[PDB]
Amino acid sequence: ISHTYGWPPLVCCFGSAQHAFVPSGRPANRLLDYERQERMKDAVWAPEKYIRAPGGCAGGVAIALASLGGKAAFMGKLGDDDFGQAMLYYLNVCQVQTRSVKIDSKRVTACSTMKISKRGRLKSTCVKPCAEDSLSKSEINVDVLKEAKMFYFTTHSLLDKKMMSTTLQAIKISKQLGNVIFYDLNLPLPLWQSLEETKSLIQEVWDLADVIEVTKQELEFLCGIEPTEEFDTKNNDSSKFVHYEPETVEPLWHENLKILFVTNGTSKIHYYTKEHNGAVLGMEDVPITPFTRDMSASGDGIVAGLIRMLTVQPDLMNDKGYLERTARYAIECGVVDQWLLAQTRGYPPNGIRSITEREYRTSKPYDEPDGPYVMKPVEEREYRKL
Amino acid sequence: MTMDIERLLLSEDNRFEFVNSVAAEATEYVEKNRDEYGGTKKAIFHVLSNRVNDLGFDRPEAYAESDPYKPGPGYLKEYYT
Amino acid sequence: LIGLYVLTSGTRRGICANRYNPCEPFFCNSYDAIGAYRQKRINLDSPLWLRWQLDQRVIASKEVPIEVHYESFGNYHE
Amino acid sequence: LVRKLSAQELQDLVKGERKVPLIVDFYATWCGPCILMAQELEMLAVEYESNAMIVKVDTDDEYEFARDMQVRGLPTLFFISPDPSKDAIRTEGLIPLQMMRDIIDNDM
Amino acid sequence: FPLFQLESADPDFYKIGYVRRVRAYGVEFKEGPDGFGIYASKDIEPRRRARVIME
Amino acid sequence: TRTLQWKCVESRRDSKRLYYGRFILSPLMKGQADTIGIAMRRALLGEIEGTCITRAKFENIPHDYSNIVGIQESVHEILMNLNEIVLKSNLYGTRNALICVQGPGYITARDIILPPSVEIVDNTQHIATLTEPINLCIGLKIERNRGYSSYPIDAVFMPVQNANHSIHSYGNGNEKQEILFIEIWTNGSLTPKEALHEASRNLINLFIPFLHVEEETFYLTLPLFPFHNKLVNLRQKKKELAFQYIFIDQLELPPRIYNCLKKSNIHTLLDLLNNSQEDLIKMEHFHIEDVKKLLDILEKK
Amino acid sequence: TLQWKCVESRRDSKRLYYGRFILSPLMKGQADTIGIAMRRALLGEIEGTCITRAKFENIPHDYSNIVGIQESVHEILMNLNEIVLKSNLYGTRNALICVQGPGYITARDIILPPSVEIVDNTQHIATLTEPINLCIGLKIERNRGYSLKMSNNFEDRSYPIDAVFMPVQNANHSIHSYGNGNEKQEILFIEIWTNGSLTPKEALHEASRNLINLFIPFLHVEEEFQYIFIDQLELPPRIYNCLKKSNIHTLLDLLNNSQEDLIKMEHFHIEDVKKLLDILEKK
Ligand SMILES: Nc1ncnc2c1ncn2[C@@H]1O[C@H](CSCC[C@H](N)C(=O)O)[C@@H](O)[C@H]1O
Repeated sequence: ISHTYGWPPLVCCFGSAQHAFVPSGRPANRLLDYERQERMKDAVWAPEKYIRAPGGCAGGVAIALASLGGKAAFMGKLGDDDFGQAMLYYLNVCQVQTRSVKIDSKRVTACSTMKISKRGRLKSTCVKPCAEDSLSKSEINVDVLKEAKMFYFTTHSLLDKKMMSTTLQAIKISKQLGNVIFYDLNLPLPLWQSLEETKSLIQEVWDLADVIEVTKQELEFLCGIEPTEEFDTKNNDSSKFVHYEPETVEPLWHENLKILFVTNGTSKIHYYTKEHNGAVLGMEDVPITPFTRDMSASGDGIVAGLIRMLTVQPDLMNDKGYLERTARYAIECGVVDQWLLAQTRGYPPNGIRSITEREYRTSKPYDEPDGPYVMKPVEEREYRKL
Repeated sequence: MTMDIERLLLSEDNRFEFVNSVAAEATEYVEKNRDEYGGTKKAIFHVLSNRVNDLGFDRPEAYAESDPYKPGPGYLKEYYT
Repeated sequence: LIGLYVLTSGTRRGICANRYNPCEPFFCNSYDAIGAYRQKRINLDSPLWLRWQLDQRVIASKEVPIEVHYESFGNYHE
Repeated sequence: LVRKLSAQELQDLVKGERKVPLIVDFYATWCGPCILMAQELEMLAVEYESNAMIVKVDTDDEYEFARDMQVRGLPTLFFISPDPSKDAIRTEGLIPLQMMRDIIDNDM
Repeated sequence: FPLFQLESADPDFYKIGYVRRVRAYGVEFKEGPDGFGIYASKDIEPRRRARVIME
Repeated sequence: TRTLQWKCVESRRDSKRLYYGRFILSPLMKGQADTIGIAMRRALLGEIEGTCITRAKFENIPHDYSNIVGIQESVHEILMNLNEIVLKSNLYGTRNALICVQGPGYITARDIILPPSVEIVDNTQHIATLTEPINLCIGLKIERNRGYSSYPIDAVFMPVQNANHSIHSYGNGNEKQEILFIEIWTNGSLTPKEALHEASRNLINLFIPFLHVEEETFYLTLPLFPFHNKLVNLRQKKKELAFQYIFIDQLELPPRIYNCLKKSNIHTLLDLLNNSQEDLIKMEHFHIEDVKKLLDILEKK
Repeated sequence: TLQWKCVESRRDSKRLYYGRFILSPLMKGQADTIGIAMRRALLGEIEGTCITRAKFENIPHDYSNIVGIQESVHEILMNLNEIVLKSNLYGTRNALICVQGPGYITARDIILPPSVEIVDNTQHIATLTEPINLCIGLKIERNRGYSLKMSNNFEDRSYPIDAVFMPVQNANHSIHSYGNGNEKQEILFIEIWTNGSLTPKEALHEASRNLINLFIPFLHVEEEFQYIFIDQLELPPRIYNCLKKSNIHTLLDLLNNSQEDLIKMEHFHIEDVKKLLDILEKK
């Protein structure tokens, strides 16, 4: 039924439909104007340490891609309980194709049973995984894999043995059907120790990916580079935003890799091919809130923009100008997503109370009678001589 | 309603007789059901709509319309002259 | 009245249009012409050719064609 | 009231004995969903005045302990039953309060 | 739910009239073996006064 | 580095309460400069907020058209001088300040006791002159607002005095690029660069709402939770979920029929039930066999 | 809270879509600015796809008509200009028309580049009566409304098509104001008419995104003597007269000119430049 496949091409986002789940967060540097930050420090909230999350789940990327006018399908498993049905409904109202979502009545959404060993030190040793970790090879929807022209997945699917096998099967099936494989690293929290075990885990899927997106911190971690720059210093020196030469990324390259995207948030995006390499500057002075400080929406928007631009013109993956345009578009998408999330969540003052930016930037009247800004009774005046 | 008024007069030999008949019908409407008129429903507009509807042409009753976009009670539209 | 007079005052013609003796866009429909005017592609009084798909209803001087271009294949332009 | 307890304090509490369900909050100061979960757990602790115990462990200060607990991200809650026979529940993401109430009232 | 659940005259016949200010309300022209006829295309509800059918 | 750059090509401080700045922005594609210029001009002239004194309270005055013995200016002149004080603040609310001095001498803008969130732009601005040692206590009211408005003070909150822009052809018509210049005049409460940045941010905040979700899209911070509460409520007093909240994704359908329905803007079960067989027949790749199998599938539900 | 909603939508045909949108509550003066910016964006900042050039193969002899084709070449170009397309293409692609013979040639008979679609396949192009193969080579571009004409291909006798990139046929905005005393509120209405290559909701979102992208770059950061006259000065007559010939009368103007321009004026030498500095140093 190839004549029913419309435009834009369908994108399959394989993984988990988590709700506000952050894999990890690393210290980061962003382009910023510090005269403004000094002047606006009483009205604009900033983190004491700038730490940026690489992104979120595959469901978040599917939702973000749909918001850009692209066609996105989410392939995963959800439980039939209230939380799983709520997540499925939320994915449905975001124009994400959920026909590839498997509903399991024997599983609990976002809950796993852990057998804690109480003899030595504390280990958890997961026994029964959650609903979005039990997608079997037989539950993979192959119709959506035939229709889709790009396959998206993250490293969170490689943490469980059975889910890793399912991910490998889905990647191989998609490659057989002539799809472009997009690997979004988004390195999980436990994988930031023992680089060698991370390489052992991700080496098989790394060689099956046509496009790979990693952060600057992830690229440094995988290349064995120690962070030489300074963090949380009020300047924008070029050493914080360095475009590594292709020889630095040479060890990570393989035969079927087309593009490698190295993102530093929405401040800067670096692209690498066999013939071309370059970077595009962006903007990261977006409204930030204690509820939105991890900057995961920016990463989701960047990845969604990259996927959109690569899918709409798949024959220009080696064109340098189109790669520059794609990087700029991804920067813009991340900026817009971060702005929207900041507006939606609001500032801290289901028990969840939030105040708007207008209320956050509202000060006290300073009408305390003891205060020096009120007409006290004439008994106590304290005039100052001219 | 201006188009309807012109249409109703295409079948009237004398317009003064038309006005008198409309006024008499409106007076009957008000006498029979006093409380239904004077606010959002006007008797003369009701007579005109009924006379248009009697020809088989559908019209809202008494040409009574409101603004769906009023931002709650108490807010009055400020006309832009 | 002044607005209508300026609106319906047509092209500059003759010596007021060209400096020298001469020895314009074609629009499928009026909406295309108005859209081109909105995008500053043409002026309010710049001449243009509009395809007409109704009967001849343009007020003009009752005059024979200036020039008839008759082709040997049968088509002629008046 | 949620109290910040180190890894060794949590070891002492687990290896000890308690008559009330224990909820351990794995969080970091750089995560907004962690603050939203903190508000949710504050309301929950208001709901359960003394019949439950809610504690918070900072992941950045206890990264090795968090890795030993198979904490794959944030926010993460651990529901420890007072009975040693039953197993602990690990919840990933910003789950609603009703899920916590159901867990405590059904499998705790 | 919606998913679970004499010939018409030549359209040009009324169209040539319609373009010349002929209006037929609530009726349609139908042609049969006997000849042309005018039939109510819907339910002509009774009003207080006479209803306009054709002009 | 950037292909499109902006820079301040001139900055000038004519006085303490008149700043000037000219900015450039090139290269722009044809037509972009006009849009940027008009939107930026309207934002600078209408959307930038300022902080002003709005209410001053006296104690021994019959009416604002009277004099004070020993003060050279009448109450009206004092109020007019107070209306000309330029303040700066990033916060909202009705802050209050104090003027409490003893003469003789000059009462300048540096004699105002401001709350920590409000600052004086020009210390030398004149309020009144005391000729003899009299008492003078004035209570002020200060707030940040847009546009313009105990004696009330007619406060004009607009801090941008004037704006201008110009558009110039970049050069050869490769893409008929353009050069944009922007001139800004402020009263010193914020620099022209700050005005430019604030105008850009205000315009973005004005255009960003259209990129949210349309009104009445999610069931009513975290849109997921109210629907979860609805599901919890439905779990008691079992009545199942409405067809409007059930989508055709969870109905087992052949992929061709799913795509045909999706391209016809059919998303939920209520839309599928309210559809007619004839309309679905009017869609291609949807034969009578498809109609009967879809009816059978729906009957199975 | 500030929210938006679509209050009306229609599809009269496949190349005529209508939509009406709302935005409220707004403060005084905001609705007009938003409407003006949105109308400009809708009318000229949205990208459209059109046939911009046509090449006629099969040796048409470069005449006004082709044997066997009912429509003339100019008529064919006019028909081609009316075809509504949508795409995401970057750069310029090529499309081809190659119909065997007699019948009607419509938009459906166009072989398209990968990203290009056709809004209406029933749009007429040409009518063929005799069994003659017609081959037309179409050039397809994607540009903004406020854009212009690119580099012209003067070669190979290809007839241009004066395409107007206006996917949004028309746009309007209106303001409704309400208030009860000191507090006021206004509502923005936006009407969008599109040619079917885009929905009015898509046009609204694209216009908003284009405006935001136009105002992002302003937030970018980067990586790190009038009354002392010449006559009162004791100057040599040669230097004094040269200054007047170059219209210099006051010491302020003398200091306004660099030493480069002083030598340029006629009858001025290096010795005079040194002499000027010494006298100024002595006063
Ligand atoms: N009630 C009736 N029964 C049978 N024929 C009728 C009739 N009323 C009218 N007619 C016929 O219709 C003609 C009037 S013109 C009416 C329309 C005509 N039947 C046609 O098709 O053109 C008369 O010649 C008469 O013969």
